[PDB]
Amino acid sequence: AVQNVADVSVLQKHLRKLVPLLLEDGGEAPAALEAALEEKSALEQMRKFLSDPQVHTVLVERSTLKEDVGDEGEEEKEFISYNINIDIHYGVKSNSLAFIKRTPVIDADKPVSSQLRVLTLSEDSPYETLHSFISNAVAPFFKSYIRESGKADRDGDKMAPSVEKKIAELEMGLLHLQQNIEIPEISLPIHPMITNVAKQCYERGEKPKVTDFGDKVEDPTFLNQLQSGVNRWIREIQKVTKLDRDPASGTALQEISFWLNLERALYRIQEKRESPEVLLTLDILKHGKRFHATVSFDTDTGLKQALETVNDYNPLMKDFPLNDLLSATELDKIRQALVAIFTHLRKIRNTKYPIQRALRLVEAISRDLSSQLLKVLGTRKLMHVAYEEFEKVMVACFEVFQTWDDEYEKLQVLLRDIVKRKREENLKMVWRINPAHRKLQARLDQMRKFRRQHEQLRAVIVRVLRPQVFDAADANAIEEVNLAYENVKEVDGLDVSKEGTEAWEAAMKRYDERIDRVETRITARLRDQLGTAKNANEM
Amino acid sequence: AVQNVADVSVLQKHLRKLVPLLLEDGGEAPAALEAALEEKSALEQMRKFLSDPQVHTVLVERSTLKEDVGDEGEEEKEFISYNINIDIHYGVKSNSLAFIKRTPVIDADKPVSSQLRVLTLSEDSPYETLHSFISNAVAPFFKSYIRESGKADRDGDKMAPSVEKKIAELEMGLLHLQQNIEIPEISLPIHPMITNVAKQCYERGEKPKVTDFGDKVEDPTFL
Repeated sequence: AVQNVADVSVLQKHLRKLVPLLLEDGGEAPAALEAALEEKSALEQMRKFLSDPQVHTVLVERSTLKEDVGDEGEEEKEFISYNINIDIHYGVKSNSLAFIKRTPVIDADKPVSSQLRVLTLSEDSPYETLHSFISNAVAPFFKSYIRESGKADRDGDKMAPSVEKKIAELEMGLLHLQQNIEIPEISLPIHPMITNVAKQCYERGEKPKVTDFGDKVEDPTFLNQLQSGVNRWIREIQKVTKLDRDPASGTALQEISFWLNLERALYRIQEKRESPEVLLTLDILKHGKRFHATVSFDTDTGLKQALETVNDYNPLMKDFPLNDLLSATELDKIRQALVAIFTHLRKIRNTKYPIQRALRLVEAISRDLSSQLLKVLGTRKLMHVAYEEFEKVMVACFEVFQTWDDEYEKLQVLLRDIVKRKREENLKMVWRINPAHRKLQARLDQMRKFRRQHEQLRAVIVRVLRPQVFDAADANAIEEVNLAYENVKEVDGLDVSKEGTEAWEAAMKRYDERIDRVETRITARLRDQLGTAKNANEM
Repeated sequence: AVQNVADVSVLQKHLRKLVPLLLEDGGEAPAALEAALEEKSALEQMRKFLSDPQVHTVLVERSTLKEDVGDEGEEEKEFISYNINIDIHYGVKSNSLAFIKRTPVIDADKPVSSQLRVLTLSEDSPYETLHSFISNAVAPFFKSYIRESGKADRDGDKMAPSVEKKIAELEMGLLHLQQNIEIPEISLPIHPMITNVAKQCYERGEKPKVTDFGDKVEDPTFL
């Protein structure tokens, strides 16, 4: 509610105590924060924040500014800059503190932090952070709240279980959170003056020596700064190398993009650390016996095992048929690409790859098929497709699907072969694969039945419905069956929704209502004409 | 990862100097925080949390206990206590602080506070709590980042508008969570002494009366 408006001093001191540890493990309220924190621009801003019972967001940030300096001697100088914002946004190269007012107006007599929550911004990967931390902060908490409050006991409000289901849907739906950000390389996050000195000593083309650095080559502080920069670079490259997109919550296109991205990233970083600056830095830090930095650079590469994992280029041998399928618009070309990609999948046999990941790629290919063939059939215009051409394209797509099912069976055989390989380590043996295209194929093959029955009905209309070939019943029946055919022809088409299939089923049962009316008519005309004898027109 | 592990003392003292600034709005560490320091189970749990990278979540719950009273007409007092939670639970009348490692790897040289994400919660109503916090935490921030980072111009992931709609329906369903106060029936407190006397005099098979309490019926303090 609306209460007394809190003062600047109490919350200012609270946040001043909160920032330094949470920002750089100390600092004790740095004066740079208080410079623009006490500024009238921030002062009236936070006054409006407290007083107005409508705003509940604010963003205080302290940016470690990468101040580019043009003076000869170094490249960049570390800087401190406090930022004040009322809207939350991703601060670049900084972590912010977001505050939400639990009460629309906050006061000092009641605990401010009781009526206001603290949120701290992530800069490394804000989306991954927010998603995973929200999951781990509300997903068990909300379940515990439901269990203790007995929401399952009171069935009058069955909507909290629905929001539990939807938050679960969120947490299992977006896992990538926009992975594959395509960060191939970064700059050199090491000591700047050594780099500039080496640049000046190499632009002359005279092989920058040990002595040209002066006393810095053996200065303990200089070597410590070199070690800190090397550690920062090794940590950044470790972070980018350990990036491995989760199989699920993506697509085969995402997989191939991630594969190419990691390949080019490792190619470029296996040629970047060999630059003369890095070599001379390592040589001159080791000159003062900085063995820890050397062993850190030797052991924390973290890419040699990734390079061995990526030695297999059969992934590309499957990616090429994947691009072929992406460009494929005809069924024959589609299952030609399927045969090719299965043949290449039999060639990943000799190489090494995570088996669960490869299986997930198999389902990814399966429902990517589902999608592209859905697009193809939408192109084919099954909305009002003629009967005979519908059957022809149906036979084509169904033999293509039978080829895909044979590929499915041969992939199961390859899975048995993998199990024969998996005897060497004997890990988990759980398997569950089912593409969603089967339901679409079910809808097609149930269109097949009414198409066949319609074709059977067309000739027999003229045959039996004609009187000995009554006329009024004949005319009524032909009108009804023709209009019913038109209605069931235009009611559903290339539509994929299974609820559309149920509507088609309703149309079919109405169609069969007319069909059974015709049956009653023709059977009545039958029996009244019977009883004569067995021969020919009689029976 | 486990290469360098922050010591128990440093992180424990950081929490000791951090908790009162939030759960008391700039106060000093109470006896509950002293018990938290001396709680061996809490010590082992925080050590496991800092060491094991399998779970990056830890929850400290400053519990409030229904302390028994013997005052002259004043109801039961509230006693501040502490609870340690490796996972997170639905706290009741018990303020909690959630600390989850923003940096999955653990390093003593790396700032532990800057290696951790700080969350907290107060016990008034979980519905509006979650709804308002998720709204004013993700919607402006996520919208600003997707608009300003060029992701809206990037066709690599149509995932973003879909999860925007998912967030919108999240907020809708969570704001709709305002139906029930959820207070059908609560236990009836009078006094432990009378209740246990009645139970012990009834389990033998006799009807409790005024005589069983004896002197307790005319004691002003007990009354």
